[PDB]
Amino acid sequence: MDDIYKAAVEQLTEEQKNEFKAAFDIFVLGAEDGCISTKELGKVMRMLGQNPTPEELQEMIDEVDEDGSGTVDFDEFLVMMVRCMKDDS
Amino acid sequence: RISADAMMQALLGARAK
Ligand SMILES: CC(C)COC[C@H](CN(Cc1ccccc1)c1ccccc1)N1CCCC1
Ligand SMILES: [Ca+2]
Repeated sequence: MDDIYKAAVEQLTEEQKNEFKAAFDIFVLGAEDGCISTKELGKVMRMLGQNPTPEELQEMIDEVDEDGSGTVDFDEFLVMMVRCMKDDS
Repeated sequence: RISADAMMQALLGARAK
């Protein structure tokens, strides 16, 4: 169902989206579709002023890797953002 | 604590020139 997120995803406007979609062109700037991996991640991070490793990066996909896909499609991604922002810990 | 703004950096031209 994941409706609690729908509303959230509905809240976001074309504005916050754009700025976001843009980053979407970096995470999967070398992916077939829109799935992110520990390899792509480090790519963005590095451009965000962060230079992590492949061991700590995987922990980023793991969470979103609820389907054990190994990567982060265009769905789980946005969610992971609304999961912390509107519920960090 | 996804600042978000940090991303804008990776999406600021991305070598468009
Ligand atoms: C909050 C920070 C300490 C680290 O968070 C970055 C990633 C989210 N990103 C997207 C992102 C990256 C850089 C800048 C802004 C947002 C993410 C998304 C998909 C796959 C891997 C990472 N998650 C790890 C913890 C929960 C969120
Ligand atoms: Ca996944």
